[PDB]
Amino acid sequence: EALLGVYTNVVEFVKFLETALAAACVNTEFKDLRRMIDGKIQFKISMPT
Amino acid sequence: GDKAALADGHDEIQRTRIAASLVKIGDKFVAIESLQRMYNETQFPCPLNR
Repeated sequence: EALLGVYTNVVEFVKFLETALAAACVNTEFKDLRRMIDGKIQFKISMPT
Repeated sequence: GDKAALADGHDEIQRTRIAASLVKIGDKFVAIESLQRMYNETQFPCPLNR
């Protein structure tokens, strides 16, 4: 006698671009980030008097 | 007639379009400007803070 069961699905959630939290961050997809060692940003702030 | 002789300049100077904020107080129009941007970008103390 072949028996069947009832399974309920995993409740999915809104992806990251469709949440409004991404108004606070700037999203880029860097494909190979496991090869990166470091990353830097260099500001140069000139000042008037 | 004296007014043309009283001010050589500020008659017949080319007019322009100046961006500033205004305010209305009674029968008088007053402009409002706060100068902290020209003192906090050069990091001197502001003279309006007494």
